[PDB]
Amino acid sequence: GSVKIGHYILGDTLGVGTFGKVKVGKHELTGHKVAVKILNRQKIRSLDVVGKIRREIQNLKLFRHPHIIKLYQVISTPSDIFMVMEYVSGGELFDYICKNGRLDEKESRRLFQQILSGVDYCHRHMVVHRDLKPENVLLDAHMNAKIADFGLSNMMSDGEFLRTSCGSPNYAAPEVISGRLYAGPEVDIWSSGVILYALLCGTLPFDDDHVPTLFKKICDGIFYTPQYLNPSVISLLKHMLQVDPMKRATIKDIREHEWFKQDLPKYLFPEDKAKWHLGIRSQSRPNDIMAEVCRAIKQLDYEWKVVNPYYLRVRRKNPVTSTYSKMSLQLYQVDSRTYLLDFRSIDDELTPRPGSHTIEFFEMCANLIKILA
Amino acid sequence: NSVYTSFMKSHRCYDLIPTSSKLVVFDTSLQVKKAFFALVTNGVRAAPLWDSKKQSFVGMLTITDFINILHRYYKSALVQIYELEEHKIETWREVYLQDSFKPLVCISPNASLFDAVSSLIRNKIHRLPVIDPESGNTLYILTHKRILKFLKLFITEFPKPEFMSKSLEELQIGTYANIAMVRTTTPVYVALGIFVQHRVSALPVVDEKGRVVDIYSKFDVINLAAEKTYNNLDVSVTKALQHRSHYFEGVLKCYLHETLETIINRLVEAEVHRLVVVDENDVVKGIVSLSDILQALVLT
Amino acid sequence: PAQARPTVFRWTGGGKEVYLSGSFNNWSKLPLTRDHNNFVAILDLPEGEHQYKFFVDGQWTHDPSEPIVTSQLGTVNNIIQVKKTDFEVFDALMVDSQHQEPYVCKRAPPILPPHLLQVILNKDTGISCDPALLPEPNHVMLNHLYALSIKDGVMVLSATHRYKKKYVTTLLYKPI
Ligand SMILES: Cc1ccc(Oc2nc3cc(-c4ccc5c(ccn5C)c4)c(Cl)cc3[nH]2)cc1C(=O)NO
Ligand SMILES: Nc1ncnc2c1ncn2[C@@H]1O[C@H](COP(=O)(O)O)[C@@H](O)[C@H]1O
Ligand SMILES: Nc1ncnc2c1ncn2[C@@H]1O[C@H](COP(=O)(O)O)[C@@H](O)[C@H]1O
Ligand SMILES: Nc1ncnc2c1ncn2[C@@H]1O[C@H](COP(=O)(O)O)[C@@H](O)[C@H]1O
Repeated sequence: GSVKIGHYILGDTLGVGTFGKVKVGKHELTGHKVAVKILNRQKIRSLDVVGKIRREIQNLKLFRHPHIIKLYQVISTPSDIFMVMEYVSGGELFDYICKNGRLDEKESRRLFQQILSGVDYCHRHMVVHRDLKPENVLLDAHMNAKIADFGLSNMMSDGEFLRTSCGSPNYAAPEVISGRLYAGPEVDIWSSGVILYALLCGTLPFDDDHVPTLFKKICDGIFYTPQYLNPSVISLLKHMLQVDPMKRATIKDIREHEWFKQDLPKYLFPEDKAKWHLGIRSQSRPNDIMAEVCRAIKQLDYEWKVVNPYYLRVRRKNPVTSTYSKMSLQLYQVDSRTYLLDFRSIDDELTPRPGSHTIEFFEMCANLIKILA
Repeated sequence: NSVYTSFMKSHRCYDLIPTSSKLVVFDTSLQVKKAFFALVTNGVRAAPLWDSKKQSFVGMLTITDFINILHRYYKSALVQIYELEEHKIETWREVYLQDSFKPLVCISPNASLFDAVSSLIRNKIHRLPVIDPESGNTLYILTHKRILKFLKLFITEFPKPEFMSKSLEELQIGTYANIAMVRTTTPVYVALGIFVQHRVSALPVVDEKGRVVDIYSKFDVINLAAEKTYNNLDVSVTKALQHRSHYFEGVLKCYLHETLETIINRLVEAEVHRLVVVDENDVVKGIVSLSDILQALVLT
Repeated sequence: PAQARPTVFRWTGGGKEVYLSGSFNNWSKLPLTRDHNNFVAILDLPEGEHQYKFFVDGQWTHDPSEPIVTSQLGTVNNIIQVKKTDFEVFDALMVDSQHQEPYVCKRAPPILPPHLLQVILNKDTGISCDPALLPEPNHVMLNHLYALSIKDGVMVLSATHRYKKKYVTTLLYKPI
């Protein structure tokens, strides 16, 4: 007997991942090839990532894109979970560049358009890959780019930031290797810029055998631009590789760029006074201001739970409505001598409630701010 | 079911809600003068009123409220208006509404446009707030201007009923009798009184001959709060209209032999709430509002 | 249908020959395919109890890391129960995942992300459009509270929330 799952005969190992391997497979009748990712249920229990695996399967299964690897079926067994995906025979984009060297400006653009098309598709669907690199970019027989590993991917939630540092140091954005907070579509653009550079120059923009030196190079955003590079695409690279997240190019900005617009297929992109300030500020010490809040929260007879020293979740019962309104308190650091308390509303899954969710959020904040001010 | 009535029944209010918009909300305990200043600051003509006590939206604050307050408590340019200074939205709502017994008129985002236009007509209001029944959050403020402008784009593609071709005289749309008007020399205070009594959106400004040389709108009243000149009402309507004078095209007018579609295409173009129907000599024969046109299109 | 349920038998260890004998195959010898140190066969099993044993390089043995049953004859076999929650992906993931709000008296603050410093109400828009309309907000900015410095005894709060595909920035004027 052989090893067979869903009529597919499991072949050689294509590669490995943090849990379970990826094996090629072949249909017994048709001979159709698929790539099967075997997830050990006891190993995903060890790491307590079960939520993620459940989450990644939900999202990826809905995904339909030419340049993103499709998930055909997920087969469950008592011991293991089998993810049946599409198989591309070109292997890694990385191995391709190693063997054939850099790509001419025409082919580099063709591939980069396909890759960014996929990165866009994910971001539209509120999914951030954030492992992006030539190792995770595959190729079919016709040299079409395919995004592959979503293991480190995450879901974008409204009003939420991602602290997790994912991916190889070379392809990681300066805010990632610095361990700061990010929204995450701007992290995928940085990586896409490195991939674009890799396609053009056949080398990495930021690389060093000395890790502290490498991290400085990335944060400085300084990289060598070869003389044979079109100054048009250099401007694009300079924009995507911006250290400052706010000055960094968006997908809209790249699509407007003249170097990117050239020979772009139609199918790739679907048709397309008073000074406010955030929260409340204090120059007092982090443990002092944190102490202040807690006293005031109690003064209003609110109940709170401490998730993190600087992160509080506060819930309040409106006397009239008899329901509850939840909000989150997070302390940030604006400057060395300045700190900021942030207010964020929490969506209730409850049945329709009397009053206004938005306003009751304001009133809840108003009481606390009145004390702190 | 008119060709238009079908459309008004099919689409929802959500379809009219812009991608990203701003919504101003007042607490009833807020000082009334500050609320009117806030309307000028944010460039908003009306705001939902929130009672922090009962935790519900009680009503709306419009420019008409600013007109009612001014006309009622105005004494002279020599003495300040204390009530406007002393009162809160809640306090004046008591005085004005004591015998009125008015509720808040709102609509769900999932309700149709036929329901929205009906609600505007039944209650005779120019501001219909859209509230999500689940979150209880006010989403958007619906007006006549947006609804009619919505339809016009859709109307163009489809067959045109003979209704559009008929003139105004034979369609009998608008008010041709007892037009509320002011002279060029008419004091603002007098104009405010006419606003209160007749309850009309605008007053055509006319000469001795009766020809319309200008128009005084409820919207033009808010400029008193903008420049804080509201304390002098003795000035004429002509001197009060000199603030928009830098750009003033003229008074928009339409005739009786004018086709209905021509009029709608005119109002949507200039984005004004009414037209002044006049004879050839500019003498005012009547008014065609946006509420007038909609009421016609919502009926068969 | 439900009578064929894929089940993975995996022997971890070395061998020239590894076989699988069980109640399902009538205790015959089923050769296991091997990749490095793993020997695997995938079988469709009905719902119920199944007992099985391994034949490894001429020695009958069982997996110590798997459930076993001992008979009164002294036979030691591995045992496995085929069940419903194993073969539905989300059912399986739900079993694999296996609170005091009340208040009590009570490392540096994370640096403020630059995204929150984009204020939708501080942004200026064209004079040729409707004053009520606003730019499209970043999803990360939603639900966060923005405010005006208290003046004239009046405090102004604002936040941008999302209704379906539409966004609403709400301003609240409340007195102190
Ligand atoms: C380290 C590690 C240990 C165990 C592990 O769990 C599993 N490995 C497995 C291998 C197989 C498998 C699949 C096809 C095979 C073989 C033989 C021939 N062929 C053709 C083994 C199966 Cl059907 C289930 C598995 N579960 C996963 C990992 C891991 O994290 N990656 O190695
Ligand atoms: N949706 C509404 N619910 C309750 N009262 C309203 C509503 N809209 C307008 N009003 C009131 O109706 C009067 C005139 O409204 P308007 O015609 O919009 O100036 C003012 O007193 C408003 O406060
Ligand atoms: N100056 C005016 N004199 C008399 N009636 C008017 C005047 N302006 C508008 N109307 C009428 O008032 C009603 C509501 O129009 P509006 O106040 O413009 O929404 C309609 O029947 C109009 O014809
Ligand atoms: N028929 C008209 N001719 C000239 N100006 C008008 C006319 N209707 C309204 N306006 C002006 O348009 C502005 C807003 O009017 P509304 O918002 O329709 O009350 C004010 O400056 C009015 O004086």
